[PDB]
Amino acid sequence: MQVILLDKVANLGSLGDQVNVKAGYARNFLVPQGKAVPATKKNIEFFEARRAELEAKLAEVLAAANARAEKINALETVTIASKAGDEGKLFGSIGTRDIADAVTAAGVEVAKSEVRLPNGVLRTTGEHEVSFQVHSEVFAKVIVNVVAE
Amino acid sequence: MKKDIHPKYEEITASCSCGNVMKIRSTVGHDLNLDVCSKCHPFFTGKQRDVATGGRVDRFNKRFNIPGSK
RNA sequence: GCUUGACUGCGAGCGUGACGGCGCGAGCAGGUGCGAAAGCAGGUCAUAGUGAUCCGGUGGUUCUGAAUGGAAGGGCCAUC
RNA sequence: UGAGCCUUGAUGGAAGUGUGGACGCCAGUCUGCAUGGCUUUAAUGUUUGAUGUUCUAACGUUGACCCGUAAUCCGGGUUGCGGACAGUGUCUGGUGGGUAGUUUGACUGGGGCGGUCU
RNA sequence: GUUUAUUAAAAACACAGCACUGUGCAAACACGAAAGUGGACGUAUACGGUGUGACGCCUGCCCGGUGCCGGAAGGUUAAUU
RNA sequence: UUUUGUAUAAUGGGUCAGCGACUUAUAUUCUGUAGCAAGGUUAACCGAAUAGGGGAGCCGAAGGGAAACCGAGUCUUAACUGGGCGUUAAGUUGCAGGGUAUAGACCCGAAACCCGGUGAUCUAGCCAUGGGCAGGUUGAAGGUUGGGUAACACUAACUGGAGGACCGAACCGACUAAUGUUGAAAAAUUAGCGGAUGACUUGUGGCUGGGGGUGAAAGGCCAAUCAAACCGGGAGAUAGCU
RNA sequence: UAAGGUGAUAUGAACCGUUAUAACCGGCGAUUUCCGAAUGGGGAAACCCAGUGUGUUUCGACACACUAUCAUUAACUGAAUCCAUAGGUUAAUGAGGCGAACCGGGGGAACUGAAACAUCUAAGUACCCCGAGGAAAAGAAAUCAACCGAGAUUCCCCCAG
Ligand SMILES: [Mg+2]
Ligand SMILES: [Mg+2]
Ligand SMILES: [Mg+2]
Ligand SMILES: [Mg+2]
Ligand SMILES: [Mg+2]
Ligand SMILES: [Mg+2]
Ligand SMILES: [Mg+2]
Ligand SMILES: [Mg+2]
Ligand SMILES: [Mg+2]
Ligand SMILES: [Mg+2]
Ligand SMILES: [Mg+2]
Ligand SMILES: [Mg+2]
Ligand SMILES: [Mg+2]
Ligand SMILES: [Mg+2]
Ligand SMILES: [Mg+2]
Ligand SMILES: [Mg+2]
Ligand SMILES: [Mg+2]
Ligand SMILES: [Mg+2]
Ligand SMILES: [Mg+2]
Ligand SMILES: [Mg+2]
Ligand SMILES: [Mg+2]
Ligand SMILES: [Mg+2]
Ligand SMILES: [Mg+2]
Repeated sequence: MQVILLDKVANLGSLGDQVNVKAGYARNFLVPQGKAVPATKKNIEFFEARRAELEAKLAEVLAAANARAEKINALETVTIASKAGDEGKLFGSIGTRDIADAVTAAGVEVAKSEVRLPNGVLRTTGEHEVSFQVHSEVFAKVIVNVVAE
Repeated sequence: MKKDIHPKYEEITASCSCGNVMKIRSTVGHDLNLDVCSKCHPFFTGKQRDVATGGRVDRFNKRFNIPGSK
């Protein structure tokens, strides 16, 4: 019931809660890989000396990662036919690759771990919407289209 | 059997009823594993309760600086 | 008719039991009731109507109460 | 969907014509709006107990793949499916001749049946 | 066909057949403190347990009692707070 | 010996020789005896070891009451009476003995329970790998051909060769009778008897362990042992019985 | 140390010795087949089979010597995955097995007694398992006392049946 997120995530706390927090929730998730917390003397005081060099992120880091929706929007139509066929269906697999890999059709590269589409995409050919989800802080927009060959 | 961080138990006892049973009791605690070390990453210790809660006030590191050293 | 002796505290001396125990009992002390009074009353005419101990329950008491003052608990008396 | 605090409500700018919700011992008043000169109790915040939803991240995997490795074991990794379930430990109600330890009297014209044990 | 080696060879055990019941596979069930193994490198035309005992014609009435199967609204009810 | 009672035809002993059963430890109490005496006596230990030293302590000279408490008195009761228990009983420490207590407690003896090991060279199942079955019989399914059907079925022969099939040696087993019964033999011999291509029979080796195994089931088998194996231990179990 | 002496059941044969390296006794060594923790692998124990090195070599060979497994450290190699680990190799240390009892500890009966039997007893005994020493164990108060004080543990006699 005592942690220090600092990196708020829907939790009733930001910059790290100094008062009664959740427990057992962090033992395996929050703390690991997520936002380490131990609100125990040692780690506590160490949070005070902070966090300009660590806060400069929301100003600087956010910027070095927010231009996403701006760097990639006017993009030329993504022309990656997904083997449209089968009397009106397709052959190509539309999931993670063609979505992201649709950018290095000229050079630029991305990470397949940023896609935003709950349901898998129906193997169509229409205006495959691709809401690029680089980071929670910033979302982008991409598209995908299938053609006949 | 383990609960490594802390000793363990598995000591016997007699489970009396209404007056008396000269029977025997024993095996306790439990297990679990997969503990993420802030350092590289998790080796799965099979601690148990009183062992798991111990890794908290303590460390994860000192809680391991023994199962190695000694 | 009037009442509460179906009293409380003791008991000379006896009877009867292997024992535990059981029974009879004049007389004494404090207070009673009935009788003018002598006096009678310590449950029923008598003999069956019963359960030892332990573990406890309830009330009473400065008996005791583990450093001391209390208390819990123990004793003692009454009773389940 | 209950309940605790308790947050906002109904009992305990100067006249007239009107509209709505309120309840009745009933003949009535309550109460917003134009022109006109603390408790009984409801909603939101919540804290917390319930069922039920979904998620991954503990946990399972006697699915697949990769190494250790010219292993069917095991471990690590990736991936899938399951998922706070399952299962385990402590505690607890069932059930429990599956097993175990025992009890199941005496008198008596043998014993047993019957009868009797003060 | 089997059985009491050493007093019983049988009408007893078994049998093929029949029926009930359980088991969705990490199966039920069994050995095992566990890991693991058998069942089975099988998967309901399969595997287990119970009873009947080729075959023929059949197998009637009772669900009160006990057991088992379903329900689980209401009553009673453990730890726990 | 045991009995009311035994020459008893109730028990025990063929005979001889040797061995064979009230002990031992500490505690408690009586008796005798010795020491000392309202006092008696030390324990461990020390030690110029049976001395001497050591009196921690144990017992007695006071008892009554549940106790506080009082005290040759004290409890009882409100009682100052009576009644209960006490009050001019010498104890104490050794030694030897009678008894008791805790112990194996005079000696011998169970059927059993518990703990840990040894056993599947017998036997019961099962696993792996090998072997055996003289001879004679019956003669299914399938097929060839003739017939026959529009085509089949159906049939006739011939071929064919099945079967927990038939008869019968080996082999396996045990229904009957005699003999044996201090046997040739701790289950057999003799004459018959059942199965004998099968749920058959057998060699070698392996796997199941005792409350456990295996079991076509008899509580059968698990080394001449089985309603819980053998060996060692708890163990001198316990034995109101002989 | 010494006149004898070559162990015993039996001499006997062949011998060694008397001065001081003959015996015989004591110390330190040398050797010490095969099996056995058995350790190179296997194995019905005292047997079977190999790898890698060696010397003498009439230069095939004989035997010899090393090579078990774990743990600590060292260095070198090193996966899925850059790293890093996992793993691997080598080497030096060390362990391993026996062992009578006492000792610490983990597990733990029943007969028996209670004149039956469940609480209770027997007894934490028997036993089985692990470990260590010459003793082990315990040990310098979060001890006790009772308003005075004592002063770690241990063992002995009392307190007391
Ligand atoms: Mg009368
Ligand atoms: Mg029974
Ligand atoms: Mg018994
Ligand atoms: Mg009788
Ligand atoms: Mg037959
Ligand atoms: Mg027989
Ligand atoms: Mg017979
Ligand atoms: Mg039948
Ligand atoms: Mg007689
Ligand atoms: Mg005679
Ligand atoms: Mg004699
Ligand atoms: Mg008197
Ligand atoms: Mg035949
Ligand atoms: Mg005869
Ligand atoms: Mg014959
Ligand atoms: Mg025949
Ligand atoms: Mg054999
Ligand atoms: Mg036998
Ligand atoms: Mg004994
Ligand atoms: Mg005996
Ligand atoms: Mg060797
Ligand atoms: Mg070897
Ligand atoms: Mg008894």
